[PDB]
Amino acid sequence: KAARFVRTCDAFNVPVLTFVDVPGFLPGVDQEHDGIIRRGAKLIFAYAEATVPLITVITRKAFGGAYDVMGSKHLGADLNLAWPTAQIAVMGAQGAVNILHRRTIADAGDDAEATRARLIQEYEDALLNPYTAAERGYVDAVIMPSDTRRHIVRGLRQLRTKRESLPPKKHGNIPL
Amino acid sequence: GPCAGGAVYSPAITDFTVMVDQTSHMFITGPDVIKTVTGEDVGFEELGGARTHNSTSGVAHHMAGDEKDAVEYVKQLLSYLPSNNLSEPPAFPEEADLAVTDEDAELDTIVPDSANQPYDMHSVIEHVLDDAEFFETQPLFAPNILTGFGRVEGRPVGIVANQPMQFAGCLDITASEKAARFVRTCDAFNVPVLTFVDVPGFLPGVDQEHDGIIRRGAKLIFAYAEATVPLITVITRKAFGGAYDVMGSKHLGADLNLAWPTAQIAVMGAQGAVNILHRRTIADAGDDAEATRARLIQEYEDALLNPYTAAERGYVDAVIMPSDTRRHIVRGLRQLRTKRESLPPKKHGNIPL
Amino acid sequence: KAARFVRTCDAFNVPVLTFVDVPGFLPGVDQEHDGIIRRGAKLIFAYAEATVPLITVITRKAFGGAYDVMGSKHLGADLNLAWPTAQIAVMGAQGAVNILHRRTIADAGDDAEATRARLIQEYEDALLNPYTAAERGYVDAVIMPSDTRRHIVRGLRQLRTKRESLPPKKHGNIPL
Amino acid sequence: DIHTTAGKLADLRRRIEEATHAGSARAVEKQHAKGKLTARERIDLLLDEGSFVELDEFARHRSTNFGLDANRPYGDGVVTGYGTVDGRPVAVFSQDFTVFGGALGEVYGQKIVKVMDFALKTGCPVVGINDSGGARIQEGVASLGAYGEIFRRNTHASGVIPQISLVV
Repeated sequence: KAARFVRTCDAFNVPVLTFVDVPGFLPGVDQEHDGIIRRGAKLIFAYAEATVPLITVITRKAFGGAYDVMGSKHLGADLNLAWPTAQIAVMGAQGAVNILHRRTIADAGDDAEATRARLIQEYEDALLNPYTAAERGYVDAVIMPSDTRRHIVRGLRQLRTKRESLPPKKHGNIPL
Repeated sequence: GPCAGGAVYSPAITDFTVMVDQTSHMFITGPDVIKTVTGEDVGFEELGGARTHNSTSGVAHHMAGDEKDAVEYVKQLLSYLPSNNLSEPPAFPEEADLAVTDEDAELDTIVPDSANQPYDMHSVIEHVLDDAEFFETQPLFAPNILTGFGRVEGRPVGIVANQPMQFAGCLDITASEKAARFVRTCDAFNVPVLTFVDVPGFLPGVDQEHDGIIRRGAKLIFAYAEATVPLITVITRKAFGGAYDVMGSKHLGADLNLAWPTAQIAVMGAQGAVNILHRRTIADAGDDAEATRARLIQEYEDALLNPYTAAERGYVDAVIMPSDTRRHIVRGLRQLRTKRESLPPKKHGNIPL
Repeated sequence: KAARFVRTCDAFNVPVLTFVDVPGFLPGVDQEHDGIIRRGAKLIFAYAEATVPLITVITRKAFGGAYDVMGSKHLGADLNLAWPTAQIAVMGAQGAVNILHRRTIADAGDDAEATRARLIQEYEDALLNPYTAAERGYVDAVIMPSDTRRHIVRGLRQLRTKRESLPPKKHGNIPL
Repeated sequence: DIHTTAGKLADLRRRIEEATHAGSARAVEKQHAKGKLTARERIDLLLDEGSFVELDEFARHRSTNFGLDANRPYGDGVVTGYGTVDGRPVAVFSQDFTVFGGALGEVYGQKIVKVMDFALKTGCPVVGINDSGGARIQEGVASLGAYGEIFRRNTHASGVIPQISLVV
């Protein structure tokens, strides 16, 4: 639904504003079997293809590949903003700790659990925010939720003269 | 090997994906999360093994028995394609002998008398390709349609053909997307496309409509209308309704369209047509309501279920002897290889997704 | 005269309006001997070559080749109008039946002539008008003469954004 | 039979013969008497042996004006197709005077347009062999539309691909 819309806007020179609060992809054998791998790829293609101005705002969640897909700067988005409530990370706290602190949790099996409950708490307080992303410049600014309109208005003013072009080709080969 | 999480989307965007049975797996979400969320139990292999992605999801183009074969498969894939879109596919020119051979002759009898009896479309394809070599892609996915590479006089060509042996060669959602992406791939890399037609129509089913056959099936027509590489189409037998338009018709831009005497090019089946065309006529005289229907049907099929009405309009450039197909393709590609056509300037199209 | 004018207008982006009322080409041995074949061809070339808006109005006579030459749709004219008085046909009624009914007239030699007269009458009443052309869309509309200004004004408003190109070449080889 | 594959092949063989001999035997005699050749003999002279591939061989007109629909010869009055001259690509059309006196008709015209679009598309010369009594009057304006469509192509192709007119 989104890939086609983004591609329609791009083709007709319409700037694209994207708001992000995504936990990930829907789990299910049916999604895999129905081709989620080739059909969800269409959205990243649409964004990486676009040359119209692109402004993204992460209001809350942005985990794993979903974060890449939702107009991330890595795909070519021009202005990427994040609210203080944004959580930009590779995966949820529980999943991450269970892998990184597997042995630690293993050890002291006696009362193994409030040990991981602590690791999870520490992990989310340390990484579940937009500040590490902001350190790398993945987001251009962490802003007050109320300053969103302001940023978008001023961003579009500058970005509207954007001139970019892909490599010469008859056309692309977007997954179908 | 494994390709999990968002990593999967990279190969998805690439042109071809080859997997190794029972060594490779691709999936966004693993078994563990699927269970602790949907309560479903699914193993890696079933979730996204080579066989699953080569015949169900439609994300992989080949499943090999081992890595050596998989490597050989890509080397082959690479041999039919140019290094970049700036040049024509690699060629080792060799003039063909156009004298009709005994193999050519086999085509005159490959089509059974009964319209419903199947024949192997692979045979038709091999009879026109150099050394009867057909390098097939996505064999296990949507088997009702065939895609792949071959050479005509040393020059690579792509193939798209309905397979009567599988689901009667009908067009459906899966076959539409399989062929659509293959056609655009060949066009992007300057590979001519040969298409052979024997399509009864689209696969009926509530599921096809709800799953969006309307927008998904459209991808194939878009592919053909977009293509600027040479397009040669051969109708061996059935070509009804929209499926006819879809299968590389001249109306979409096809350069050369040939049909066999066995071709049946028409809006629809004789039965369905007369039930509409002669509703009132048949209604008259309940006495003998049916032999007249039978008569109209027999009459309708004897008059329209052939390729000649289409030939009168130039829809097909020629009705030919099956044995002369190799001849027509060879000579057609010789003149069509200098084809130069361009579409309207645009950043890109807006193909249905 | 017209060929040069049309080419001049096209070269400098001036739309061309043509009004048709031509019986055919001036007959005479002189015209032939002086090269009417290659010289009359210049006008067709000019029209077929032009990319500026082209609007044509047939007020009355439009016979044979002259019809094709006078900014006809077949040459690329964008909007083709015809008045109820237009006469779009291959040739005059008399000459046409003289060929279509050479045997019908011959038979019943006795009173051969009011037979061809009937045929001529029937021929002109059925064909010498703009409706056969309109059925085929050769003219986009048969209009009331009083509505010509309205049609040209509205046609030009839309046509003025016309963009069309010819095959790349150093130049054409118009007959001289 | 006819409901059999072999029967369909035999039926096509028959249509080929009919299409290849559209003009009557006497019309051909008259033509040869005048000291002219037939449309097909002319193509055989121009093109490299066996290189000719006919297009729209089984095309038929769609007019019913003045009972013209009583005769709908295959090819509709003109032989078209492609081949090579001295090994080089060429598109060609040859008007058949033995059919309706070679009068240009709608389908006859579209056949020529097709050969012309093919030549512009592939970039090869067009050789037109002319021999026509004029417009096929029974078709009225349709005849005029066809001519205009040819003139347009002549113009667009001007200085792009060589165009040679053989008037015999």
